[PDB]
Amino acid sequence: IEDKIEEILSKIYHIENEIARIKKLIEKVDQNTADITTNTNSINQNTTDIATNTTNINNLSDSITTLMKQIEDKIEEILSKIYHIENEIARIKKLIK
Amino acid sequence: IEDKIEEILSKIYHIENEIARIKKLIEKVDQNTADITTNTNSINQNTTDIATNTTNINNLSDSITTLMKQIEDKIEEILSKIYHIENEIARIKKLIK
Amino acid sequence: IEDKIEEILSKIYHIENEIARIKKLIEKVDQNTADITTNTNSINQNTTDIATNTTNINNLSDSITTLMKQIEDKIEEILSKIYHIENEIARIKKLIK
Ligand SMILES: [Cl-]
Ligand SMILES: [Cl-]
Ligand SMILES: [Cl-]
Ligand SMILES: [Cl-]
Repeated sequence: IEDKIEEILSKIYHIENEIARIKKLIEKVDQNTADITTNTNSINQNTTDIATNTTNINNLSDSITTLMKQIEDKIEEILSKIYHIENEIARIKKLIK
Repeated sequence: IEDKIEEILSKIYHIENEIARIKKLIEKVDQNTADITTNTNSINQNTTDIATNTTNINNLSDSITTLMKQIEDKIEEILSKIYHIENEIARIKKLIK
Repeated sequence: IEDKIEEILSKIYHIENEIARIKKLIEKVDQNTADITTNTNSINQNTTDIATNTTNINNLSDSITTLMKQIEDKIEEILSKIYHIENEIARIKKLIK
């Protein structure tokens, strides 16, 4: 019995050491949670800025699109009237001679 | 007393089992921390590339802006001359006849 | 001995309260794991959308590049035609007089 007790006390001391080492994790789980929140903030930040960038790419693209469609057709008109002027000038120079 | 001991031994066996299961978190908390760091690497990277993309949507926009302003102008003055040449060909043809 | 036992029982009750307190962390470790996976999902999404935005900025840029090169070309030739038309309108007007 005195030996039962000695043994029993030993088992107990070994255990309270083990619980010593498990209380380290209270400190650690805590900082992890703090970080998951920080990482989460950062993600949301990034999700908005992709949204702002997305919005601008699709705008910049659409406005270029339509504007140049319209330049190409000044230049279209313009090249026609230039031909047709050069016709004229050929025929005026004929008539003088 | 002998009953006091038996009880005590039971409480102890139940405990060392409890502690077996809690030992399992030493792994989990360690995996999780490694991951918060990996997730944090990834974020910072995305953060940079949103920066590079932002920078371009701002540069691309500015260079388009100024180029087309200049072009629409060169077309404006080109179209002016042309109309005015069309005037001078009308009036020349009117003098020949 | 009876005092050894009383002590031993005390150490035990204190301990099981420890283990009460420490089973607190299980729900906290596994709400954190849930979250690391969520944050990890969200990263992967952001990563792709930066990819889609990147792809387009490079596209928008490349298409503008080449188009203006080609317009600036047509205008390079159109402006020649125009000089050379003003030449002949000068010379036509000098022949009429
Ligand atoms: Cl972006
Ligand atoms: Cl954790
Ligand atoms: Cl995270
Ligand atoms: Cl991200």
